[PDB]
Amino acid sequence: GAYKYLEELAKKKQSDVNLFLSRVRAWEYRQMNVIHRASRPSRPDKARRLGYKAKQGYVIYRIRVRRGRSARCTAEERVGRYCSNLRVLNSYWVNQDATYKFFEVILVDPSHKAIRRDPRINWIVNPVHKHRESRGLTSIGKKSRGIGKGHRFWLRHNTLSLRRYR
Amino acid sequence: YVKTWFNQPGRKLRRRQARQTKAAKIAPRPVEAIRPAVKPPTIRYNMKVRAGRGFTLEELKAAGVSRRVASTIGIPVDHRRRNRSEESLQRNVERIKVYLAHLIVFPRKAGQPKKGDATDVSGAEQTDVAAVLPITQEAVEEAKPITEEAKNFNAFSTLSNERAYARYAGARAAFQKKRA
Amino acid sequence: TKTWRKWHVKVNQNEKRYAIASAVAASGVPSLLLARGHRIEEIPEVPLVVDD
Amino acid sequence: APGLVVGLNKGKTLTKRQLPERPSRRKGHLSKRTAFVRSIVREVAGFAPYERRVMELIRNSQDKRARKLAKKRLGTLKRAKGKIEELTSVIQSS
RNA sequence: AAGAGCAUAGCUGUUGGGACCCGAAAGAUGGUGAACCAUCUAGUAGCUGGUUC
RNA sequence: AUUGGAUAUGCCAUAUAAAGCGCUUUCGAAGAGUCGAGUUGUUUGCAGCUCUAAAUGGGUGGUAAAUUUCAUCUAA
RNA sequence: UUGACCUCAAAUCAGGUAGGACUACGCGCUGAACAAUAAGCGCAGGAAAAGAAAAUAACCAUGAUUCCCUCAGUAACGGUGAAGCGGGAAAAGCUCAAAUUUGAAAUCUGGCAACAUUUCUUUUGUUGUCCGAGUUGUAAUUUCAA
Repeated sequence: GAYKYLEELAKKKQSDVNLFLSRVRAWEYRQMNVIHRASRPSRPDKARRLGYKAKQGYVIYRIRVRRGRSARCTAEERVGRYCSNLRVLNSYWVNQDATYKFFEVILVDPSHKAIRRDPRINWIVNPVHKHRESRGLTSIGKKSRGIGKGHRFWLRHNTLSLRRYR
Repeated sequence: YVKTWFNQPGRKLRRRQARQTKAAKIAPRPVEAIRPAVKPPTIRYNMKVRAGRGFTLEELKAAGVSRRVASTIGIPVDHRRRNRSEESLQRNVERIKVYLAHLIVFPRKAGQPKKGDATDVSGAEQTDVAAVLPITQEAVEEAKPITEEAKNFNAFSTLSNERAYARYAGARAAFQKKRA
Repeated sequence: TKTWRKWHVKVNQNEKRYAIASAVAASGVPSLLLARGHRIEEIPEVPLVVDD
Repeated sequence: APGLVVGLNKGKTLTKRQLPERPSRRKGHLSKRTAFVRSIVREVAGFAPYERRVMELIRNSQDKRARKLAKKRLGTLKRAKGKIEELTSVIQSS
C-alpha cells in the first residue's frame, strides 16, 4: 500500500515540502469560512486510521481556531454545534500559521442507511453516543479529563458510611 | 453525603434472585465457571493458593483443547498471565483434565455425537464446580526424619553473611572490576 | 430527627446463643410458665412432647 | 535460588521452564519494507535545519558543540547521541 | 521474668459536626427593576436573653 | 391474547464450500505537532506558549549506579 | 464546435435529522465568598462513566473495568489523605489503520417492478432491475493473546 509512505512523510513536519505545503494550504484555509465542508481529507492516511472510510455517511469538516481549554477539543464542539444532526467520530490536525490551529474533523451520519447497516460503526447510532464532545468522551476529551489506566491518573471520600451494625 | 445501609437485606435478596434467575436461565450448565489455581503475588501471601482469572495459553495447549473450544465450553482463558514454574503448568493441567473428565457436552444438531462430545444427555445436572473441583491449599509435609546435616547447618552461616554478601556484592563487584 | 440514628445494635453471637438456651431451659420449668401467664394447670408434662 | 531468602541468587529453588517469546516484545524490530520506506522518505523529504547545522559541525570536527546543540534541540542525551551517530553514517555514506 | 486482652450495652467527661435555644453589620453567586429578590446560611456570637418535675 | 426460546416434526437450503489445530523453510507491516523537554497558569493530571522525537524503539518501575542492568507494558 | 472532471451556487426537488422540557442519579466546562463545593453554561441514559493494561509489582509472582470490606487515618504532603496486596459482589470478550484480489470492486446508498414479513394495513426486509457512491480504496483475510 501507499499509506506507509504517508505518515512517514507526515512525521517529518519540518521538511521543506511539508513546510511549503502547510503555508499555501494555510493561506487558502484562511480565505474560506472558519468552518467548511471538505470533499476529501487532506491526509487520507490519518483519517483512515482514525476510523474514516471513503463511503457514504462519513464526512469531513475543516476548521481553524485562534491560539493563545485545548484547541483540539474546541474544534469538535464547534463542529458538533454546527453539524448538529451528526455524531462526530474523531478529529486530527493539519496546519498552523502564527495565529491559527487548523483541524479536520470526522463525523458520521447516525440516521444514514449505509452507516446503520455496517456493524463496525453501528455503535455510533445508539443514543448514548450523541454529542460526545459536550460530554468529553472523544479521544482528546478522554485524554484531557485525565482518564486512563495506571497510577498516574471525589465523592468516595466526602460521603459518610453508616452501616446497619456499627 | 451520608451513605446509609437500610437496603442491605434488600440488596442481598436481589443477588439471590439474580443467581436463581441466572442459574434457571442456563440450568443445564454450571452457574460458576472454573478458575485456575494461582498464588498471590507478595511475600506475605505467596504461600497461599487462590483462584485466578483464567488458564494461560500454555495450559490449554498442554491440555489438548484449543483456545476457541475452551471458551465455548466454559473454560475462561487469560492471555495476560504467563506461567513459568512447571508446577503451575502441572497444577492447572490436571485441573483442566479432571474438568474435562467430568464434563459432558450435549451434541449439537439433534443429538448425533460429533467428534467426542458425548452420547448420554439425560445426565444433565447443574453442580457446584467448587464441589467437583475444590481449590486446595499448599500440600504441607508431616513426619520427615533425619536432616542432621541441616543440624550442623547453623542458620546464620547463610543468613547473616549472605545477607551481608548480598549487601556488599555491588561494592565487591566494583572492587573486582577496578583493580582489574 | 435524622434517619441515620443508630437503629440496629450488635450483640455477641455467643451471648445470643447463651440467651436462647436459657430461654429454652426456662421453657421446661412449670413455675416459669405459670408466672409468665400460661395456663398449664392440667398439662400432662413440662416439657410436653407429642409424637411425630 | 539456594532454597533461601536472601542473596543475589535468592528465591524458592525450582526448575524454571523457558517461557516463549510473545509478540508484544516484537516492537522495535526492523522490517526490510519499512526500512526501505524510511530510506525513501529520508532521501526525498530532506532534513530539518538543526541537523543540517550540526552535520558540517561534524564535517569541520566540531563534535562537542554539535553534541551539546543536539541535546538542546531534542532534550535527552540518548536522543542526541542516537541522532549524531546516524547523521555521521550519512556523512560517511555521502 | 510463667502473657490479658477482644467484643457488646450503659453512664459520665471531652473533641468535631448547625451542636442547648434566640439574636450583629456584613460577603459571595445568580437574577429583577430603574435598589430589590432567591440561594449559599442553620455564618462569623470572644456576647445579650432564655433554658421546663 | 400474544409472546420466552428451547423439544419433536415438516419443507426449503445449497454445501464445487470455509474454518479450528500438527508443522513451519519467514515474514511479520503495529496509530506524530504525538511522546518528550523547557516554560506560564491551575486543580503528578491538564492547559497556553517555543522547540520537537525515535525502532528492540517507547512508557513505566525494582535495582544499580546517577548510569546501569533487570522487570513489566505496547500510548498518541 | 462539443464532451468530460473539478470548485461553487440554486430548488416551495425527493428523503432524513437538530432544537425544547425533565435533570434525583451521569459526564463535562466554569467557579465563588469552605471547595476540585453552591450558583452559571453544555450534554446523556435507564443507568451513565470506566473498561480488555504503554497496569501491578520485586513474589513460589498478579492479570480489563465498576462496587463493598480491608489496607488506613497508614504512606505521602503540610489539617489534608491515597494506592499495591488479601477477601467478596460480577464476570465477557473484542473491532479497525498499518500488506493485494489484481485472473476480475468480489462492496455500498438511492429510484422503479415484484415477493414477502409485521406488536403493526402503521413495521421490517428480500429479490430483480436501473442509477449513483467508490481505485485519493468499498469487500474478504489479520490486530501482537497474534
